[PDB]
Amino acid sequence: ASRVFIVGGHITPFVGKGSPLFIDKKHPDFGKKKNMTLEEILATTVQGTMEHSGLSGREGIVDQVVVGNFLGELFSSQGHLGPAAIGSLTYGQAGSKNPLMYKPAMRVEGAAASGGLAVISAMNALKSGSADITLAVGVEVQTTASARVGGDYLARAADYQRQRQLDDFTFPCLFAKRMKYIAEHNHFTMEDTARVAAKAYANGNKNPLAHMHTRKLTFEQCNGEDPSNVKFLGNETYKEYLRMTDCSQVSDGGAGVVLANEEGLRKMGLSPNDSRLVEIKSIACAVSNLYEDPDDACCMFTSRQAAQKALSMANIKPSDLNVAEVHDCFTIAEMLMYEALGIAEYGHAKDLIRNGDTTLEGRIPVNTGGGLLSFGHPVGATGIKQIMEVYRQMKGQCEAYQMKKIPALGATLNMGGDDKTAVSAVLQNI
Amino acid sequence: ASRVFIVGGHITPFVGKGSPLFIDKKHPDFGKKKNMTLEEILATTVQGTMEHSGLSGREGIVDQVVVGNFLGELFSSQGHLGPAAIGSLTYGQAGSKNPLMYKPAMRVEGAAASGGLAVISAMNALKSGSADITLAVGVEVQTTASARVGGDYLARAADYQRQRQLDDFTFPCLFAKRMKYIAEHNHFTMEDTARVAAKAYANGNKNPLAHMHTRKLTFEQCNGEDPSNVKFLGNETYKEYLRMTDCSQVSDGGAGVVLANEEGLRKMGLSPNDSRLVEIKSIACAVSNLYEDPDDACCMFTSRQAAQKALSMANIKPSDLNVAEVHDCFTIAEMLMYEALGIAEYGHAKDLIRNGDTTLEGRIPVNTGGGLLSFGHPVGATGIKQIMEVYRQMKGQCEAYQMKKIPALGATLNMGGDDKTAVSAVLQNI
Ligand SMILES: CC(=O)CC(=O)SCCNC(=O)CCNC(=O)[C@H](O)C(C)(C)COP(=O)(O)OP(=O)(O)OC[C@H]1O[C@@H](n2cnc3c(N)ncnc32)[C@H](O)[C@@H]1OP(=O)(O)O
Ligand SMILES: CC(=O)CC(=O)SCCNC(=O)CCNC(=O)[C@H](O)C(C)(C)COP(=O)(O)OP(=O)(O)OC[C@H]1O[C@@H](n2cnc3c(N)ncnc32)[C@H](O)[C@@H]1OP(=O)(O)O
Repeated sequence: ASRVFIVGGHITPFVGKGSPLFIDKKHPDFGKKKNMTLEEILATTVQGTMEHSGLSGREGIVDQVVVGNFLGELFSSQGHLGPAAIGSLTYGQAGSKNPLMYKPAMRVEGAAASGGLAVISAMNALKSGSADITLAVGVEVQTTASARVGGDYLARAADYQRQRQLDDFTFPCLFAKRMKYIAEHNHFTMEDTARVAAKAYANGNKNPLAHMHTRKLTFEQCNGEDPSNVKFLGNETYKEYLRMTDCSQVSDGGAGVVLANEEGLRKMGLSPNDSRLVEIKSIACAVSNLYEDPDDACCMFTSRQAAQKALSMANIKPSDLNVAEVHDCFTIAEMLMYEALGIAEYGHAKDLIRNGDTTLEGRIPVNTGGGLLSFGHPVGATGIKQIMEVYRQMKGQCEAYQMKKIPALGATLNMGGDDKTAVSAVLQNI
Repeated sequence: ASRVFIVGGHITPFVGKGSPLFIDKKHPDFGKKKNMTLEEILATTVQGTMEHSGLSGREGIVDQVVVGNFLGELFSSQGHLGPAAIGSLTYGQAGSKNPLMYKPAMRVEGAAASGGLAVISAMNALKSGSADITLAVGVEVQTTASARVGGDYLARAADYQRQRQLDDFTFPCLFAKRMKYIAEHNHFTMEDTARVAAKAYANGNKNPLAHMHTRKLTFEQCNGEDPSNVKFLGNETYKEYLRMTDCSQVSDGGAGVVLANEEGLRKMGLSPNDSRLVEIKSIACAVSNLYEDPDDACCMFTSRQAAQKALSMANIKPSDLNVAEVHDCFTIAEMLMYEALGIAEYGHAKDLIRNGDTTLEGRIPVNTGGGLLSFGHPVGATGIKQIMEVYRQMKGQCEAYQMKKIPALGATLNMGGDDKTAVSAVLQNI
């Protein structure tokens, strides 16, 4: 087994409605300057990743590139992101010399798990001998359509034939449906989900890259007492179980990471104990059946399978973790992710949230920079953002949201669709 | 280096307008039954692949699944094909036991090179120790939109912002644009491309899986002598250089392959010298810049890079090949692929086609079952179909289009976009 190391990476600001970085009718530059395109975000991500990893001027030592992206063919009319990434180093300098020419590249997809699947592909390439240094980048632009057209696009992650009819906001409806069953079993409550949102927004207020950085929300606002916090679904069966503040943001952004094996480190002139490295101890993927849903909506079975495989392969227990990043696409999902990861037992996520165990001051901080709720959710980027967030904490780089006790062990859990794809990784600080 | 073996596979009939298998006004079942959906095609492909590979009843020994698909999100409103593949063994049998539950799965994409990229991802998993048996499947449904809407969807493979404006049929226009430069340099002629189509259709007439199986074309109906073979492009600059018979078909279908390492063969009860096997000696991927095109339209630089890497890794020369499958998305591309692969020198593909060298009776038969022109082109399936076509000839399984001499060595060359992604493999018979 060849060891795999994160050498460095980059996360863009995540932007959309409500960010002062987003150009809309309220913005000074409206009509004069535009928001970044998918191509521009990909170029900023690739370049920033190479720069932060020490590869500027020697990008030719990267052996291959993997791009995670979910819906570029719909939001930007652009597939084939492999060769877009090959062109990203020199984007806008037509005819410049391009050290990535002719290298392997491809795009991987598994809905919001696309970024995590990109890291898996990159790692297989490292362990198979076909690469010693790999670039994995995840990007998404979703702000180019209305929220309602965007909802139909996102519904590509569901069993579209079977489930699109639930609601124009198909995904929010699928999680409202879970939350209804959850509330009926008293597994946890809408108050508890309001506590998740309060935590996410307080964390994002410490994070200048966060979509909702400037938005301050109290527990009371998240719990439905602000009348701007609407129960917005059309489906009358499920609409009482999802507020706006329960939902991840519609964001644009990118995240990238450079991965290396022991031979890659040697080429870069680095030792395996270099203080800039994090080891990926394990990574695992589990996928369930798109066409059939388990009866027990209180459990994310697929996410749990992936987390168990990863922790087992790394030979650690959930109680060994010092930090985690989980797929909080709704407040509802974070709670379930506590239990999928195993930092709470089944029915005890509510204990963790009521006691502050996952806050920055808690014994197991989760989603320290705002998660999908506040940091934002450019779908393809998210799995790589999670990895880089853990890396940033382990390297002391998080500024106002830096954990005081540098974490030795971390985990990520990245989910696609209604718990149909899951990717989980265990990271160990060097 | 772990060796990789093709254990078996399956190709569906490829269907669309002009096939008696396509349900349209001419078909007995018109109005009563519908053409297969993407889900149904994926289920038929996964089940057929398992069946032909000897895995029926033991599908649990498959460690992972990779799906090639380009445009399901547009043509079928469905992404996230990983969990669709997990549900494909038991499709339509709700509640049945599913030995693939929780295995890794993902979708990979690189336009028409998606099927080839799927094979590469599967092979990296086999060589990395995370898998011993893998399933790679490629599927596409494009008959759900008109050929013109479909053209806009296919333009996702181009630099959409830069190139969509050429023509509604963006890809046919990019290849017409090549052909104009090609014709001006006398590199080869429209007569030569007509000879490619005559070959493809005669091959497809021997192949019951072919989209154009029942369509017989004389050379005169390929060479523009028949005015009903229309020059259909809107762009006046390029419209003279492309006839309908020059174009790959808009098809629906699937192809699958089971791949194994030495450990996988052991699990299956097979020896590495078993007569059902074909070794994949090498596979390689090269990707160029989406945003910039080379000046020399007479050369497919990216395709040539991938073929050279694969031949070199296998330690063979082009003159050692007994059979090949190349990416004939237009008659124009087949000609250029002869020279990318190296079975002709630059400017000499025309010699091969004028002398019959790539016919079934020739010294190096290419696209023996009709290629993308007659077999058809469900884009995600194509890379895997190519592999399976070489396999089928090596195993004597091609019936009316079986070669005169069993091939010992074969190659494939699969391309995405306008020579932006290329995947090439070398196969050796056992
Ligand atoms: C599935 C996995 O794998 C895990 C995942 O990743 S799932 C992916 C999760 N992501 C998503 O689904 C995106 C979720 N988030 C969202 O869609 C948005 O954040 C929202 C939650 C939709 C945000 O809303 P917004 O940005 O303010 O946009 P907006 O245009 O106002 O849309 C809200 C809708 O609610 C209603 N609404 C909003 N404000 C309202 C008010 N004050 N009064 C009444 N109704 C209101 C409206 O009907 C509106 O749509 P219409 O104008 O078409 O009616
Ligand atoms: C992107 C990647 O990476 C993938 C690749 O490998 S590259 C992409 C390769 N694939 C393609 O580009 C698809 C190419 N093929 C096609 O679009 C179609 O097969 C084809 C247009 C060549 C033939 O299509 P068809 O469906 O048999 O005929 P039909 O669909 O009835 O009409 C096709 C068009 O031909 C023309 N046509 C047909 N009959 C005609 C007639 N009697 N008179 C004039 N024009 C006629 C029309 O222009 C028609 O389109 P519109 O009606 O929209 O104007």
